[PDB]
Amino acid sequence: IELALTLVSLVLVVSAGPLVVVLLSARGGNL
Amino acid sequence: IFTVRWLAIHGIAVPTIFFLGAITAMQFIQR
Amino acid sequence: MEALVYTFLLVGTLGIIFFSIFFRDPPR
Amino acid sequence: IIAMEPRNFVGDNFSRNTPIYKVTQYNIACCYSMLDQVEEAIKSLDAAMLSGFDNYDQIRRDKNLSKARANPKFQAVLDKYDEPVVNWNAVKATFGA
Amino acid sequence: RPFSDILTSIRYWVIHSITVPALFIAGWLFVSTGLAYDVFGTPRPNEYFTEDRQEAPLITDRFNALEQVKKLSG
Amino acid sequence: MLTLKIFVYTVVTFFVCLFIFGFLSNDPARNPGK
Amino acid sequence: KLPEAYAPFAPIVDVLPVIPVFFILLAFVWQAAVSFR
Amino acid sequence: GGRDQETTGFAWWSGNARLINLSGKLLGAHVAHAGLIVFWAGAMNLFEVSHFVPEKPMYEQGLILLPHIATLGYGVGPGGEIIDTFPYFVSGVLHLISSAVLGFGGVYHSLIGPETLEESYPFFGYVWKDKNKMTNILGYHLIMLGLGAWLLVWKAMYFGGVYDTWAPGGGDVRVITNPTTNAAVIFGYLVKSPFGGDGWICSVDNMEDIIGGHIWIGTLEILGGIWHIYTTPWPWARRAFVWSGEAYLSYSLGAIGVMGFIACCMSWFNNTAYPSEFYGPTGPEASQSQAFTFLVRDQRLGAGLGKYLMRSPTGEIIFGGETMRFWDFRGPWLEPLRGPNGLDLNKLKNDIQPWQERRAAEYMTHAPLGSLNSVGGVATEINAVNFVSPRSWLACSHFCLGFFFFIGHLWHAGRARAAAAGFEKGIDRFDEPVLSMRPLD
Amino acid sequence: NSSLWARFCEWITSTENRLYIGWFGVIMIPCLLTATSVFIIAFIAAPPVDIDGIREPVSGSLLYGNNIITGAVIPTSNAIGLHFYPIWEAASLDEWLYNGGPYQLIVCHFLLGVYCYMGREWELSFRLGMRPWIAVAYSAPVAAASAVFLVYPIGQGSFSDGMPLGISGTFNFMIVFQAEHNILMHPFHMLGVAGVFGGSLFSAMHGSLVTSSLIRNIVAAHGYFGRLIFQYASFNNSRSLHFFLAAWPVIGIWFTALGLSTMAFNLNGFNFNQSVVDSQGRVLNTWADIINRANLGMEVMHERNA
Amino acid sequence: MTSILQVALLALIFVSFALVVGVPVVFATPNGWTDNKGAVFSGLSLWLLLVFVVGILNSFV
Amino acid sequence: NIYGLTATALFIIIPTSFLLILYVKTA
Amino acid sequence: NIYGLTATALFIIIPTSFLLILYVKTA
Ligand code: CLA
Ligand code: CLA
Ligand code: CLA
Ligand code: CLA
Ligand code: CLA
Ligand SMILES: CC1=C(/C=C/C(C)=C/C=C/C(C)=C/C=C/C=C(C)/C=C/C=C(C)/C=C/C2=C(C)CCCC2(C)C)C(C)(C)CCC1
Ligand SMILES: CC1=C(/C=C/C(C)=C/C=C/C(C)=C/C=C/C=C(C)/C=C/C=C(C)/C=C/C2=C(C)CCCC2(C)C)C(C)(C)CCC1
Ligand SMILES: CC1=C(/C=C/C(C)=C/C=C/C(C)=C/C=C/C=C(C)/C=C/C=C(C)/C=C/C2=C(C)CCCC2(C)C)C(C)(C)CCC1
Ligand SMILES: CCCCCCCCCCCCO[C@H]1O[C@H](CO)[C@@H](O[C@H]2O[C@H](CO)[C@@H](O)[C@H](O)[C@H]2O)[C@H](O)[C@H]1O
Ligand SMILES: [Fe+2]
Repeated sequence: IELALTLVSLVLVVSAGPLVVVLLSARGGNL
Repeated sequence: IFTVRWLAIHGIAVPTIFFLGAITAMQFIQR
Repeated sequence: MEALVYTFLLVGTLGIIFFSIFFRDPPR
Repeated sequence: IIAMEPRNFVGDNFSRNTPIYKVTQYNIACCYSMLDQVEEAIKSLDAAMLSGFDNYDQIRRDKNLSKARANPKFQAVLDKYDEPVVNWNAVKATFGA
Repeated sequence: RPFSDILTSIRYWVIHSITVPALFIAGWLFVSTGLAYDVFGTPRPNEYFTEDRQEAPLITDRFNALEQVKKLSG
Repeated sequence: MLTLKIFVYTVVTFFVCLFIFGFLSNDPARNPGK
Repeated sequence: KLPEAYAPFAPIVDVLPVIPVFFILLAFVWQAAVSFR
Repeated sequence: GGRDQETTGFAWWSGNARLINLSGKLLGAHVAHAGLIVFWAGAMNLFEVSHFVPEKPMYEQGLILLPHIATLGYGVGPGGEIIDTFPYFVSGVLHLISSAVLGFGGVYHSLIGPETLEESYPFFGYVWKDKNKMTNILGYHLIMLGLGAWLLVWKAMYFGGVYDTWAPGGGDVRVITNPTTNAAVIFGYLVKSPFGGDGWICSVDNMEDIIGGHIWIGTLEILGGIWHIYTTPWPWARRAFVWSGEAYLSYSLGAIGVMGFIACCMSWFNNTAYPSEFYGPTGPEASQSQAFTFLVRDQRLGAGLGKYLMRSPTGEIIFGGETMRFWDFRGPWLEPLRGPNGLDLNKLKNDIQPWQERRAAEYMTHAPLGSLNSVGGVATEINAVNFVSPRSWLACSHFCLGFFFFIGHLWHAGRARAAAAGFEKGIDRFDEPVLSMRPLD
Repeated sequence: NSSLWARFCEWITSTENRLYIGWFGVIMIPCLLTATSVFIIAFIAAPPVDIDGIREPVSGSLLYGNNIITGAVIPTSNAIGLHFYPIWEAASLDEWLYNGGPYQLIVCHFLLGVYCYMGREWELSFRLGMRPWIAVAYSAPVAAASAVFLVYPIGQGSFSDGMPLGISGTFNFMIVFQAEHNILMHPFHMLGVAGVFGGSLFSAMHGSLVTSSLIRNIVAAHGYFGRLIFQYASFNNSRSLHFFLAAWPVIGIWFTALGLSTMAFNLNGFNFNQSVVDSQGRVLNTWADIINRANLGMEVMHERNA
Repeated sequence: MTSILQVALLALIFVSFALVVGVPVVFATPNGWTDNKGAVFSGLSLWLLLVFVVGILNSFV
Repeated sequence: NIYGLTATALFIIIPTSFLLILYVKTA
Repeated sequence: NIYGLTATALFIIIPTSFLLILYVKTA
């Protein structure tokens, strides 16, 4: 089950990585 | 629709994806 | 006597290098 | 003689300026001072400092340039090109506190 | 035909999205079902050393090599 | 071979001192055109 | 090893030391979003 | 919110070069990078604690950070035995949270803040061509480093002790009381030769010397910082240096690369500041353990000397065979058996202690040999065992980093000098300095 | 300005000299002269050296009955190791030669000379107005030489492991290195050989394209390259092309030098032995295993236990 | 108080993730922090105090 | 007879090459 | 080894002399 937790944590991190960039691009943020 | 560029790209790609699927499944084979 | 032949060849090559350095042909 | 200075001269010892440049422009600054043109004398000696007239004793001591020395901007440029090595005022103020 | 138009075409997207997984699963089954071993002849990990032969195979024949490999194989 | 040691030391020190003072003599780089 | 009080959170720890190498990649995708101007 | 290529003249791949003039962005970048360093420290500490078992020695599972804390002497018993693991966890979590704080600060300064600090904060503002402010910053940070060194001295001398590996009957935590503060011995290391048998500063053997050197360097750093705060560079100093940001980076790169090489050598050779009980034996140590254990076994079973012993070129009695190249090795488990004239026979004939024997066995088995494939033993090893000494990892990594940073010094120094001269952009195509020279014949 | 120091400085820094001297030249020149003189004299005539330090001298001098491909300056004897061994520490000149000091002398002087050569390259680049970093490109062979001659002996703890200053000695060093460590099966050596092959390829291709274009054009060569293979937009301008040419081999050689230095501390290449195992535990040989057999052969053959 | 430690720690990760996501969003967007200082200030304050709570809870056990 | 061979070879190489160098320089 | 000596001597003399004659003619 620990492998599942590691996979979910990796997915969360790799989704949060570009989440900020995508949200800023969607809005009128300075990039 | 049937240009030589299309023929080249498809001839390269189709075996490529077939082999990638074969290899990724092949890696999970129990030794 | 092969040693003397080897040294002769090496010294001759060094001489070719020296002449190529210091006695260059000016362009055209 | 300043007019005929070559453009993009790189000296043998990385000088970037002909040796006569600094001395001759120090002389021209001295003669400007002798002409009662202090306002341009300060600029001439500033450009001399830029050229690398590293010597500092005569400019402070030389009486011939003393007439232009009275102007405060002369001491200002001397300070920003010859900074006091030890901040006596700062250390004294810190000691007081 | 510039690449942008073909990339943005919906027909391209749908046909490739339906075909690519088909080929991927085709390869997956082709290896997992064991058909690859039979067609290409690679032995599975549990018949490298047949009971009659406990050493590595060796051919020793140029013309009459077919039944020789039959004997070595299996 | 004390003599050879001292000879090598003096020649090396001479070379090193000349090297250091030669760099010390060079005046700083600057941009006249700026 | 890790104290029992934080034993169930072993997996997240296993992922933490790999985090820094992602930052550079983040920068790159940012430059991709900005279109490499 | 970066600039354009046209506006600054630097492409995306040279992006950070646009921050030379800007101060707020540069400051935020530096703070964020410090946060990244501390984040890695904390995360690695937590992971290493998570994958650590106190029973086995740390060098058997690839531990590189916990040995440092052990050297400081936290949760370490006599002989290197592990007592408690809580100190490592607390250290890691403290590092990680401090990293979080630093990252927040760096992000705030880099994203939303004064891009230039000179206009609004004259105390913190600066200009590269300026000299007094550079000296002020240098003095502040010199004082900071001196405070760090004195903190280490305070920890070693008070509030616990450091793990001395030269204590009798194996290593243990000890409290220093009389560090060697004599200047002669302190600077003898700095003047010592770097070749075999001398080793420059890598030949320090006693923790006394370490503490004394740290005292001296901390005091010197504090004094130098105070000096530089109140002082301006000498006329010759302003004449021999290039005063620009890139030049400062160049000098820093050169210094840090030299220190990287020095640290690589120290990690490979030194064993006082790096106890063998934590990092593992060095190559010479493993070879000498091989020879010593074989001699002990031969003496036990059969029961100078032709069995595994010979005479060094100087004359001292040394271990025989290919191990003779390591005749300068010194270690806690071998020092008692060595007389003034090298190894004296009576010592090994009579003076033998069991802990030395088992230490020698455990060291000879775990030699610093391995493969990049994480398989211990010689490259031609038929079987598979997982082992690579942490000393090899440290040495290789830090050598590579030092070499690369030296190359960085070369590049940046060249670029800074060219820019200062004013022809970094290229030749003027009108007044080529070569054209003003006579033809070469 | 007639002072001895002034005129001597002017002569040293002058570009009027046939070969630019520069201040880096001050240390560069004498060091290389000493190195080459000692090397030539040792190669021509010198007694055998006890490389392994068990009283089994190895002839390596030309005059002592060996050929050019076999003559070499034997490295320092194994007995000394890392100790500093000039003339004035040896008991006698004959003992100095028997142990193998001239190799140490040559290597030290040569390393100093190459570093000073890098320095003078930078210095003349600054003088002429050209851009400074040609020394950076030169750092590849210098790094490799330092790794071969200095870093590897330091890692192994003895100066006898340095590359012998000969041809057959170089082959012996390479073979022994393959035996001890899998230099062939290491990613950094792979990068180095890739760099060398790519450098040869790019040199040949660039020469062909440029010499064919020079007719009486660069657009024609660009189109030729873009039509020969499918990358039409490849190296549009000369600046990027020539920078890529500079960058590829330099990075390759940097990486191979770093790999050699990494192995100096016993961090060998990949070890794929018994990687493939059939059912119920047998060993199936792979090409890696034949490579391992060859490595075992060389390793067990070079180590003279007696 | 092992369960209390656990729940406080879970809350720590949740709030840390929320802050890490929000911080760049609020600062990067133009005029997104000068008008929203209070929210981020409260977030960081509660983060710090609950970190202290986790610490004191651990010190208890 | 090694001495004779080396002496003869030196006498044929050094002087004739010496003349050739000067003549090459002249033209 | 006489064959080696004569072969080496010929290879040094004939081609280098050949080149020298041409160069002398050119200048
Ligand atoms: C070297 C790094 C550095 C530098 C040069 C600055 C400089 C500045 N900051 Mg920044 N800042 C930093 C780090 C830094 N800060 C960090 C890490 C954080 C996160 C906590 C912040 C958060 C921050 C905010 C939120 C604000 C500033 C502001 C300012 C400006 C006013 C002075 C100030 O902060 O009052 C400091 C006032 C104090 C009362 C603090 C003094 C007491 C502290 C706690 C002493 C700590 C020192 C000690 C040695 C720490 C060692 C830690 C250890 C790990 C080594 C000034 C330009 C203000 C500004 O004008 O914006 C641009 C502002 O609003 N800073
Ligand atoms: C770690 C190294 C590092 C650091 C500290 C910086 C820092 C900076 N760079 Mg540089 N840069 C880097 C690496 C780095 N860069 C690399 C590797 C490249 C090559 C791809 C570049 C290429 C580059 C260019 C081309 C430019 C910069 C610019 C800048 C500045 C503005 C950044 C910007 O526009 O953000 C935009 C904002 C975002 C992308 C959103 C913010 C995302 C956040 C910070 C990350 C999310 C995770 C994080 C944990 C959140 C914090 C949580 C915490 C509070 C708890 C800034 C000072 C620009 C500049 O100012 O030049 C004048 C510029 O033009 N950089
Ligand atoms: C008042 C002037 C002053 C002071 C005191 C400092 C102090 C500092 N600056 Mg500098 N800085 C200044 C002005 C100043 N700066 C100015 C004017 C600028 C230009 C705007 C900068 C620009 C600047 C940059 C760009 C950077 C710094 C950094 C740092 C920090 C170094 C952290 C580090 O890696 O140390 C390493 C060494 C140690 C940590 C050893 C010291 C050990 C401790 C702290 C000493 C003992 C005190 C401790 C609290 C006691 C308790 C111990 C324990 C119980 C916790 C340090 C706190 C760096 C940093 O990372 O800051 C966050 C950094 O990157 N500063
Ligand atoms: C890493 C921190 C650091 C940095 C970057 C500097 C940088 C500087 N210092 Mg400071 N200083 C520091 C730490 C530091 N110092 C400390 C800790 C102290 C206390 C001991 C001092 C005490 C100090 C004084 C008292 C003075 C300086 C001065 C200087 C400047 C002159 C050039 C120089 O350093 O000498 C470059 C190196 C030399 C000139 C060579 C001598 C140094 C040793 C003996 C070299 C020996 C080994 C070496 C391999 C041989 C080199 C050969 C040599 C002939 C060049 C320079 C800006 C001077 C200045 O003008 O500033 C006001 C000055 O008067 N510093
Ligand atoms: C802390 C040290 C430091 C700092 C602050 C800088 C800062 C700077 N450098 Mg310098 N540099 C350094 C170290 C440093 N460098 C070192 C050590 C080297 C030797 C390689 C160089 C070589 C170098 C060159 C050759 C150039 C710069 C340039 C620059 C500027 C632009 C940054 C850039 O390239 O965009 C960011 C670029 C990237 C993020 C691209 C990354 C590509 C690398 C290969 C990624 C490798 C990552 C990999 C995982 C690491 C494995 C390590 C392993 C071998 C152990 C900037 C002023 C450029 C410039 O124009 O200066 C004004 C420039 O041309 N630097
Ligand atoms: C403390 C902690 C934490 C933290 C976090 C963090 C710190 C994060 C970060 C994150 C990050 C930092 C991320 C990143 C990511 C990244 C990515 C995901 C990337 C990708 C990339 C790509 C995809 C690329 C591509 C490309 C390139 C390379 C360039 C060129 C082109 C192309 C496009 C191809 C959490 C909250 C979890 C929880 C608690 C604990
Ligand atoms: C600007 C920018 C950049 C960079 C940046 C950086 C570098 C940053 C950093 C940052 C950082 C550096 C941050 C940090 C943070 C942190 C945090 C947020 C933390 C948290 C924590 C937690 C949550 C914890 C938890 C825990 C503990 C305590 C331990 C273990 C257990 C547990 C897990 C429970 C770039 C260039 C990319 C691009 C542009 C943008
Ligand atoms: C902790 C320790 C110790 C001690 C330590 C010490 C005492 C240190 C010191 C240190 C030092 C005291 C250092 C110094 C350094 C220095 C340097 C590194 C310098 C450099 C310089 C340069 C590079 C220069 C250059 C130049 C040129 C060439 C050009 C012209 C000008 C001039 C001259 C500037 C002991 C052993 C007890 C223990 C262990 C370790
Ligand atoms: C970027 C900034 C990051 C700053 C991070 C700071 C890291 C420093 C933390 C180091 C760990 C200190 O925490 C630790 O200190 C105490 C001693 O002082 C330890 O106390 C214990 O230390 C030793 C354990 O073998 C014993 O000698 C002591 O008798 C025992 O009391 C505690 O187990 C722990 O609280
Ligand atoms: Fe070209």
